[PDB]
Amino acid sequence: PRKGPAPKRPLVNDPVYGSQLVTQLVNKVLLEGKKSLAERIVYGALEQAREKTGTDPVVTLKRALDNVKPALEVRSRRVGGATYQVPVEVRPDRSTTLALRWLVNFSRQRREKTMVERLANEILDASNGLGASVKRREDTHKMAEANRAFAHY
Amino acid sequence: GQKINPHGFRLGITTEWKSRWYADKQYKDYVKEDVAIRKLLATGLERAGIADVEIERTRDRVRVDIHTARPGIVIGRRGTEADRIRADLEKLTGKQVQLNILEVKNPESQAQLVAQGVAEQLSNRVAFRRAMRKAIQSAMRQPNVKGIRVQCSGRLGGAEMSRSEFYREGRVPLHTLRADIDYGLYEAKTTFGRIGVKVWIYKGDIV
Amino acid sequence: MDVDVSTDGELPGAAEYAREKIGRLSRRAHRPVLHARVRLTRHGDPAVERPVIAQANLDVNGRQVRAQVEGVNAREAVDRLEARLRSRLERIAEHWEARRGGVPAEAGREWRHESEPARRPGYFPRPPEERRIIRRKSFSMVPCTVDEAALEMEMLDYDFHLFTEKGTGFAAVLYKGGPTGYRLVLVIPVPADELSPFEKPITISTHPAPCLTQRDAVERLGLLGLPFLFYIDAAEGRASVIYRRYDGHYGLITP
RNA sequence: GGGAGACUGGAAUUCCUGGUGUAGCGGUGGAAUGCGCAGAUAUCAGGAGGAACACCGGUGGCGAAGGCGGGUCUCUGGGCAGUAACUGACGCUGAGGAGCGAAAGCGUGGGGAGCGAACAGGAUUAGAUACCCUGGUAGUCCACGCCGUAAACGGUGGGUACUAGGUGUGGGUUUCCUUCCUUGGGAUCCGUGCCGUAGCUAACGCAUUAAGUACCCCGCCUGGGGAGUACGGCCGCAAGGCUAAAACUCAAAGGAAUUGACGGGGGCCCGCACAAGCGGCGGAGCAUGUGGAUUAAUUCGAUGCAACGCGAAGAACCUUACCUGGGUUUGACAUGCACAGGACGCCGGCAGAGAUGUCGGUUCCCUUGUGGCCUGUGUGCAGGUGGUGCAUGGCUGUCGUCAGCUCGUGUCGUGAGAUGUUGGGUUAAGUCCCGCAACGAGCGCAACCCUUGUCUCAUGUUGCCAGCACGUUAUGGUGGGGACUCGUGAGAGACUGCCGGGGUCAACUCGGAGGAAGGUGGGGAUGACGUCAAGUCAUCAUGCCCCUUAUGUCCAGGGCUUCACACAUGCUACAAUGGCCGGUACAAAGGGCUGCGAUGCCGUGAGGUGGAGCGAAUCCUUUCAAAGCCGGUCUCAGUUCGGAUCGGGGUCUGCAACUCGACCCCGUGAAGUCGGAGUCGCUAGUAAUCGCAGAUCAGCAACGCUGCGGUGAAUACGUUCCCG
RNA sequence: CGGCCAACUACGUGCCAGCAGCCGCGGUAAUACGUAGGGUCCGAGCGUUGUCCGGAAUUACUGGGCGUAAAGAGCUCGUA
Repeated sequence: PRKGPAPKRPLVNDPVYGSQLVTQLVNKVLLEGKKSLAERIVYGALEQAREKTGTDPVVTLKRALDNVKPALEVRSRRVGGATYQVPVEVRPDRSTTLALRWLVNFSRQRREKTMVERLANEILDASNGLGASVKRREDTHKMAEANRAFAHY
Repeated sequence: GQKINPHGFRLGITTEWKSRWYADKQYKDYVKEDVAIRKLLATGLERAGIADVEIERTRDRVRVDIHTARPGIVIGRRGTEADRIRADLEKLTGKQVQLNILEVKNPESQAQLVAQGVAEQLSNRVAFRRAMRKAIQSAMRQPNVKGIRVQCSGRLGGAEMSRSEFYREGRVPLHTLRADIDYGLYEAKTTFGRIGVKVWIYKGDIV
Repeated sequence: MDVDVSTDGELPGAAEYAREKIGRLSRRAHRPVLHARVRLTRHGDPAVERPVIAQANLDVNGRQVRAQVEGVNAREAVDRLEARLRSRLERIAEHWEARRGGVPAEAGREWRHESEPARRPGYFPRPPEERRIIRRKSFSMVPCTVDEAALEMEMLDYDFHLFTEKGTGFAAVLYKGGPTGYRLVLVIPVPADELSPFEKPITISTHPAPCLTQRDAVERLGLLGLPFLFYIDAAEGRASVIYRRYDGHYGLITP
């Protein structure tokens, strides 16, 4: 990236939900190229959430994303031969990527005996604002606030 | 190691194989007798400059085509040299082997012959610089020769420190595939050791 | 600290001497060292004036420091290797005491690669000496509404714009209110109801435009650093907007 | 702002006093000593005291030099210009000598706000007698005196005359534009800068203010250290200053400039370099290599990148070069000079671990001169994985597939050298364009080669089967057919070709159409001058040295596999994105004759018997796979995870699986709960994950190496930091 | 008998023995060590040491310099 930005891969829409976000989620949960297993896990989690709440997977998934979507972050910036934790504004794409990554990672540490159940519980808690990803967003926003003095560079 | 052998670089494009026969079960023994023939013809003849040796094999019959700049020296007026080479070629389990002794048209546009001469002069007493100058100036006179580079390495002049020297005249694009580069390497035997001589010569390009 | 010495040939006693000489450099390294190795070799040819060759490699907290020396015997080679390694570790320190003379200092004196770039305003400097006021627009004072004033803003490509309001009959200045939307400042603050109806999302500055002189206005602009100052002139008694121009002079817009 | 004396002005710092007023202030890269809560800092008012004089204020003025600016007054020195009234050579320099002489320092008496050697703590550091922070004594200030040193420098002694100019600036006289305001301009005298001739210089540079051309006087130098030191002497309250050697030692010390290299110097750029990510290593068991230790030997080489699953693409014997022991010597193997010969050679027996020794049967064809075989006798000689990759050739790594490295003629410089190769722009590129004391060229870059992505023509077997017939389940299997693939020949197709816009209308660049592919399409082969005395006398060759009844050569056994540890590369795991069981679908590439080897049969299984068909688009490797999909079960546990280790029983190869092979069956069931400091790989069919094949190979230590395909992500805001 | 400075090869030795006026030669293949051939310069002489002059323009009267190589006193006044 020394010579400029690189092109982005235009990932395709999903067959059984028709949204970009679920395809991004299955790509995030993908491991070792087992795309079929990842799609099975994501579809099962969405169906479990639908059965539990009674509404459409996508709306509660979007609610969870908006609940865990960050807007400010902290990066190590070196100015004048000295490093500081500068709060930085997050672009929408990076916020979505971070939210999905946090959701997947925190659902991987749950104790619901199965990936599908862990993911369903995590997405439901994030929709209701109780998931650990929500806590991570709160902590990162708090850390961005605490270092606001270094926002001028 | 920097430069690969030019003959092998353009083996499939410009140059041609020096051995021509087909074998599936008998490839190994064919190779054995091929290298035996090559070493026999190299050791037997050293006065006349042996430019090249081709071997062709069809079942029993072998055709060995040997090129030299002095055919009269390697051949017998009564067939004495011919009889000697024939007898020593039968003994190599070549069954029926027949030789085609041939002469090169220009014996100074051939890189192997030029390296031969340079090594022979450098061996006894000639200063190396004189050898390269004479070889290069003699090569440029030939019509088709358009470039030449001559390089020698070793204890030049009987010194205690090894050195490498090279002189070029014209164009020698070793990276260009279509241009043909006649390449010749030979080791001169001096009382202080062995001196390596390499010669590259450029005569136009083929497509 | 533990050292492994991979000697070669006949070098009796070289291993212990090298071990004990090199292990003393652990205190010299400012960071923990890991897996520090040494190697001793001897040249077979007697024609070499310095046959013994010593090599040392240290892993100081991930940073590889290596040295190589020649000597006539094991002891001399080990001592020279120790000196070389000491010099290398001295040059490696990277702690504050060794990186304090290269950090950029002062404010304007001296320049370095990482020295803070000078903050340059958009306008040409043109210092207070002969700054002057050489741009005086009086574009429009026909009454307008908020939306009409915003459109008159947009095609003029000007961040702020001074007009006279429809409902109030008073002079007003609109400008981009940043992420909050737009902001409107009046000579006398009035609520939105008296202000003519609008559809753009804007907010009104609660403070009034104060009364002050030309030199006082320039001083306030300099000491307040705003892109412009809207005020009621003391001598004129009417509205005025001063902005630093694109040539360094002040642009005073008057009725 | 030349000097001395006296008087005096304001801002600001510090302190004190009195209001308002609270919980911090101060300080740093970050903090802590420190101050404050007994009222700090902050803000206002008043008072005291000391020092220095913002703006004017500069490469501008004065002074012999040091040096000299708040204001006013008094005393006083010098300089410049004009008139040329006056004296009439009264001039210049000056050994010694006298005087002035920055700062620091000394003495006596005052003063003491700020700063501040010394000295305390605080902080950084491995150590801080320092750099940074909080305090702080002498001193800095005044009066009278001492000292007599400075990078007291323009590193340039004083006086004079001459030698092209151009342009700033200070002071003073005058002619003409003439408003006469105006740096109008000119002329001239005295200063103070910059650029530049001639000239000088080793060069840098000086150049009317000479470091030029000459004259007068003075001071100083005779290689570097020892040494401006010792002794003696003079001065000084003291510190110390001035004058000033020798012994001894070195073969140099130096000045300018050129090419590199380097910088915790700058500028412009690149690269999975960093940043954003994904997966790892470092923790565990095992495989492999290395170090060390051990041993009779643990053969040798390789030590950052660029040694350490490397030489070794196959160590039980052989390999093998190491050790023990047993034999052998023109030798295990070549070729030449000789004497004797018809046997050499084989085949069986015996002894021996074997080498070997011995016994028993077989005996040459030429052609008379002898040749082929060997015997011994020999004699030249062989033979060395013995040493030196710092004597070498050849081969290879690396910087680095980076864009650079040079030459001819010309020009500049006394010369090393310089230009071309720099400058602006552009590129992946010393790629190209425009300029240019340079004009060109060569090796490098690119292209020409292979593969891959599209299409056309040709093409039908062992390859396809779409349309037709026969099929028997067993299917292109069979007759038949070029239609679609495919196989392999030829060709076309990407060339900024076209359009729009930026661009010096130039290179080049952005976007668009078309096309399978758009801007070196993707990946390879190709590695400039050279660097590191890089690696290899163990692929080979080789100069020199060494062994030669041995360091050569034959054999058996052992070793290279040893293990209290250390390092590195990998594999398997720690599990539910999973384990086990059943069913089921898709590849590519490659190999095969004393080899691949099928059907069938026998074993639970390695495997055994057997041999169909194949030198192979045909037969065999199964028709080929595993991940994958479906169904059942396990239910978060040191477990139905993990497989190490160990006991027993077998198969195959090989003369022989003890040291020291692989695999199969039963039992056994360790560490291991995602791994510290630190560190590695990767930008798309990539990382990750799954299987297949080949070389070496009787068998394998293969989890290694080289290829093939299946499924196939995330991220890149941007060059501040790290490496090159 | 390496170059100054006329005149080179072989053997022995190997950082030893040693050579040397200076630069510098001895690291199994030395025209520099020792010995042999060969050669050159001199010759009843040939070399070494000691002393003086020259080369030394290196005390510069003939015939040197002081910006940076050593060298302009810190600056003036002034006696001979």
